[PDB]
Amino acid sequence: EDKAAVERSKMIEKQLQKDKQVYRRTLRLLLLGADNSGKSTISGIFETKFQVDKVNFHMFDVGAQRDERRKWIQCFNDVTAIIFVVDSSDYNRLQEALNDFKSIWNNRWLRTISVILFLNKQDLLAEKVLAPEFARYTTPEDATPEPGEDPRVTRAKYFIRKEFVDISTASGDGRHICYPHFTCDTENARRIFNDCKDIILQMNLREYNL
Amino acid sequence: ELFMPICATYLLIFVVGAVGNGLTCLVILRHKAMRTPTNYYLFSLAVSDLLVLLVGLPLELYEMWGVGGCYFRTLLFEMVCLASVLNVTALSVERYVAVVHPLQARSMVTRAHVRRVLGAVWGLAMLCSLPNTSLHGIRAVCMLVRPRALYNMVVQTTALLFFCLPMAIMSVLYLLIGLRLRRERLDRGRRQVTKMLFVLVVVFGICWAPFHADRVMWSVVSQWTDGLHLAFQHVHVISGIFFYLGSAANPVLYSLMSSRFRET
Amino acid sequence: FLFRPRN
Amino acid sequence: ELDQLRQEAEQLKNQIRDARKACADATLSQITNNIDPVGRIQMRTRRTLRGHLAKIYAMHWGTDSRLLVSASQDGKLIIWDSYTTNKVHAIPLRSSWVMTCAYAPSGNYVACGGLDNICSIYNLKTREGNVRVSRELAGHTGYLSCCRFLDDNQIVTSSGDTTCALWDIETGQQTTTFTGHTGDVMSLSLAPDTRLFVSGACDASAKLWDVREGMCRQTFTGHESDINAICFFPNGNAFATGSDDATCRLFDLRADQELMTYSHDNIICGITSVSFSKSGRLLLAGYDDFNCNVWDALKADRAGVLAGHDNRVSCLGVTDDGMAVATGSWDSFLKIWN
Amino acid sequence: VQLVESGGGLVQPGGSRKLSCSASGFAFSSFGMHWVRQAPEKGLEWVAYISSGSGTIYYADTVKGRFTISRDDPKNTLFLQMTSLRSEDTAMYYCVRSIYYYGSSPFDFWGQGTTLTVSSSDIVMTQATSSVPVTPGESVSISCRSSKSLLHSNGNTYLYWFLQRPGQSPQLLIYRMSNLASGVPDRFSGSGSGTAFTLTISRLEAEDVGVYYCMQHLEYPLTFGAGTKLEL
Amino acid sequence: TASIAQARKLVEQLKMEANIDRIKVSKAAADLMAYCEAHAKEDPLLTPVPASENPFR
Repeated sequence: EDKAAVERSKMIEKQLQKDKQVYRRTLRLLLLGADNSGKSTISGIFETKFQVDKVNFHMFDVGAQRDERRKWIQCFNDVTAIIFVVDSSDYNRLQEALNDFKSIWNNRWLRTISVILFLNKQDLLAEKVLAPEFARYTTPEDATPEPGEDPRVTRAKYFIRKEFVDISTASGDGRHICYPHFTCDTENARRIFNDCKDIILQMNLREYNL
Repeated sequence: ELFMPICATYLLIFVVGAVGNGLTCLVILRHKAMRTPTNYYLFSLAVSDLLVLLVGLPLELYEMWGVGGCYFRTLLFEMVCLASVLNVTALSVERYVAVVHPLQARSMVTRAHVRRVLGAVWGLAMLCSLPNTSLHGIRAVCMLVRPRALYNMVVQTTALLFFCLPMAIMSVLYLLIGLRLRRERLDRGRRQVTKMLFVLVVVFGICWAPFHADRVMWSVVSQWTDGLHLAFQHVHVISGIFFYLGSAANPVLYSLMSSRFRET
Repeated sequence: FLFRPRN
Repeated sequence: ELDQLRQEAEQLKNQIRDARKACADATLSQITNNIDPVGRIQMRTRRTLRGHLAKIYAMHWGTDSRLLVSASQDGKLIIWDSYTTNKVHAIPLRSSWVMTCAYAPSGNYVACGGLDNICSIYNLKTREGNVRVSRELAGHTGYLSCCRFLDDNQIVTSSGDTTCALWDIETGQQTTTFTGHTGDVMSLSLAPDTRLFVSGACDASAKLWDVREGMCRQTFTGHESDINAICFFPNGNAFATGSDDATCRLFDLRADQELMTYSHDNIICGITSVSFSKSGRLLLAGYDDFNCNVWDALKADRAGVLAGHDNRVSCLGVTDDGMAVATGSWDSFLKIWN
Repeated sequence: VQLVESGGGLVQPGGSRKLSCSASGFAFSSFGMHWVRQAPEKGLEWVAYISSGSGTIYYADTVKGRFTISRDDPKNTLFLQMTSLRSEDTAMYYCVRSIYYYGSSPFDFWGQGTTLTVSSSDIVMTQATSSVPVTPGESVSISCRSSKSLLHSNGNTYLYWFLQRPGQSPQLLIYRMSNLASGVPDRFSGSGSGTAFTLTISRLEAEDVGVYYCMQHLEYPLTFGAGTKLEL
Repeated sequence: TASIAQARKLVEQLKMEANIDRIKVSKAAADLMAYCEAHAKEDPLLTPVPASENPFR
C-alpha cells in the first residue's frame, strides 16, 4: 500500500514539473501606482494575465491594502519589473507620486528590480499645457519630440520625466534601471515586452559574467 | 645556460595560473549557497585550465632532465586540452543565446541542463582524446609507437581543424552578439562586453594556434635537418609559453574580470 | 637536446 | 478635550509602567544563574521536501504530528507525509501570493490566505476524492498574515488591516473582531486551551485577546520594530516574539511584562518565526540570515544553530510531540530536523 | 459517487467479453480501481487492479493473461477485457475504487456489479464459521485468522472488513484494524493481534444482517476470507 | 467627533488594562522554570531520543 502512495506522490511530482515549466517561462510584473493613475486600462490582488509574441506575462495589480507597503512589498523580489504608473497631469499630487517613487526605488528589498515607469495620460498633460516648471527649464535636444507637439508640451513633459529619472539615477547605481515612457494606448503591451527583454538581457549579462 | 629562462618563465606561469584557477573554483564552490548553475561552465573551464597546469606542465618542467603510465597521462592531457576548448566553445554558444534570445536562456538554463551539456563537453573531449591517446607509449621516453608521419599527421591536422572550427564558430557568434549589442546601443556595458569578446577570440587564437601548429609541424617533418631541428626547438618552447599562458589567463578573462566576482 | 611534441 | 484625554492616557500609561516595574523585583536570568545550561544542541536534517516551485511562506504541522502542510508564493499548498516525504496532496490556490497556512487540529481542513485578503478553508476529506475549498472568509480589508484553527468551525485570522478576527466557518461571518492594534498584524498564537491568543503587529506591540469576550486583556511593547513572529509557551502563561530588530523577547502573561531578551551582537537580521520545543526549554528562531538559531529560553545562551538553508528561513514549526522541527525557506525547500 | 458496471450477460465458453464500468460523482483519475468477483453463492474473489494513472497493473494468477484491465480517465470509465472465458469465470463482477495515501480508505466504495454467466505461498484468510444466528441487541465478535502476519513493519495492519447485505454490494466497515470507515455507526469495532482479528459489533441491530468478509492488503495477489453470515 | 471618541476609547482601554492583577517576576519566572523542568524528559529535542524511537531515522 505504501507503493501506491509513492505512485500517487510521483504522479503529483509529474504534475508539479508540468507546472514548473510554465512558472519559469512566464514573467511576473508588479503593477504599482496611486489611485489617480489610470493603471486599470492596460478583495485584494488582481492577477491579470496577458501575452506578447508567445511570452506570457503575469501582472499582479496589488490593491485594497492599507496604505503602508513596508511588509507586503517584500513578497515581490521575484518579479522581473515593477510597473509604476503615475498620472502626469495631476500637477499637485505629482510631488507625492515622486516621493512614492522614491520610497519604492530605494526600498531595501526591491534593490534588484527595474521599474517600468509609465508617465500616463499624455493627452490630458498636453491639453493642460496648451490651455509645471514655469520658469527655468528647456528641453535638452538629446531627446526630440514626435511631429505635431507644441514645444511647450515637450519641455513640460520632459521636465516631469527628468524628475523621475533624477531619483532613479541619484541612487541604485546600475543594479536596476528605470525605463520611463509616455502613454495614454495599444502599444503599452509592446513597451513592456521590450523593456522586459532588456531587463532579462541585462540580467544575463550580469549572470553569464559577460 | 639553456634552460634557466625557460624554467623561470614556466614556473612563474605555473604558479600564477594555479592561483588564478584556484581562486576561481574556490569562490564558485559557494554554489552550495551562493552560486547559480551558470557558474558551472566557469567551474568546468577553471578545472580544464588547472589540469593543463597540473598535468603536462610540471612533467614538461621536470622533463628538463611506464607504458600504461603514459597511456593514462596522454589521455588525460588530450582530454584536458579538448575539454578546455569545448568549455570555451559551449560558453560562447550559451552566451550567444544569453544575449540574442535573452528569454530562452533565462528559462532553459537549469542545473539539469548545465550538467547535461557539461557531460557532453567532457564526453566529446574523451572521444576525441583516444585516437591520439593510444599511439603513445615507452620507447626511455614517452614517444610514438605508431607511425608518426601517416596516422599521427592526420590526427594532428584533425585536432587542428577542431581548433579552427570552434575558432570560426565563436568568432561568428561573438560577431552576432556584438551586432545585437550594437543595435541596442543604437552606458558602459555594451562596449566593454564587445571588447572582452574580441579579446577572448584573439587569446583563444593566440593560445591554440601555437599548440596545434607545433605538433602538426612535428608530424609533417619527413627528416630532421639540423636547422629544422633547431627551428622546431624554438617552436616548441614558444608554443609551450603561449599555450600555458592561455590556460593561465582563462581564469582572469572568464571569471575574475567579472564584476559579479570582484565582490570577494 | 631534443624535444618531443605535445600529445 | 483631546488634550485632557491624552493626558489621562499618559498618566494611565505611567500607572501601568509603575505597577509593572514594582512587580519587576528579580529577573529570569538572575534566577537561572543556578540552572544547569543546555550546552550545545546539534540537530541534523532528517528530511528534505523538494516540491515547491517558489519561495515557501508558511508551514504547519498536523496534530497527528506526521502530516505537514506548507504554502509557497507559486500558488500551491502541499501536504507532506513527513516520514516517507510523499506528497499526500497538492492544492492549486486561487491567489498566488499566499502568506500563511494552517492545519485543522482534526486534520480535516487546511486554511491558507495572503494578499487576496481571503482566508480559504479547504476540505481534505471529501468523498469525491479531491480537495475542495470549503469556504472563503472575505471580510478582511488587508492581506492575511496568519490564521490558526480553533476547531473545525472556528478560525482566528490576522490581517494587514490591523484587525484580528474570529470566524464562524459554517456561515462565513465574523463572530468577533479584535481591533486595538495600530500597525499591520503579523502573527497569531492560540493558547494551549484556545481561550486566549496573542498577536504581533507592526506597531512593535503584542496584545493578548480574549477569544470569547473579544477584548484586549493586555498590551506588550518591548520591541523596537515590527514583530514578525509570536508563539505561546507550552503552558500558556508566557510567549516569545520575533522582531525585525533581531531580538526575540519572552513576556509573561501573569507578570504582565517582558521577562527575557534573546539577542547576540552578531545577529543583525530580522527574525521571521519562533517556536518553543515541547518542554519549553528551547526557543527556536528563524532569520533573514539563512540560519535558524536555538536559544535556551531560560538561560538565553544560544544553544545551537540549524544551518542548512540557503535563503530566508520564512517559516518554522515544532511537532506536537516535539520529535522534530520543520523549517521552510525562500529557497523553496522544507528541512525536517531532529 | 456512483459506479455502474456494464457488459457481461451470457457467454459461450471460450468466447470473449468486455466489462465496462462508468464512474460518476468523484475524481475518477485519482482513484486506483479494482475488479472484484463473486461466484454465485460463493465468496468474494479479487480479479484485477489498475492504479491511478495506469502506472501499475496487477492480476490474480487465476486470470493472469486471460483478462486485461484498462481505464479511460478522460471518460471516467473502467474496462476488463476477457479473452477466453471458462466456466469458473461465471460471477458478479464488482468495480471498486481505492485511493492510497497516508490515512486513506481503500476499497471504500463498490459499484452495483454486473453478472457474467458462462454456459501458492500467498496469504490465506480463514473465517471460523459459515454462520452465526444472534438476536437484536446482542454483541457479536466475528473472528479471522491469516496465514501470515498482516502487521507490517511500518506499524499498521492491512486487514479490511466488508459487510455485504442481502442483495447489495459490500460496503467497507474497517479499512485497517480498528480504523472505522466513514458513514458506518460506531457500533462496529475491530482489532487483532497481527495474525488473528475480530470484528466486534458492539450492539447489534437488525440492519447488520449479512455476510462479513475479511480481506488482506499486506501483499496482494489480493485475497478474501470466506463469508461469515449473521442470522436472526 | 470620532477623534475625541477614539481618545475616549483609548483611555477606557488603558484603564481596563491597568486594573488587571499582576505577580512579581520572581514568582512567574520560578513557575516557568518549574514547568520547564517538569517536562524536560519528554522533550525529544532537548534530550535526543535513541534512533529506535526516532520515527524519522
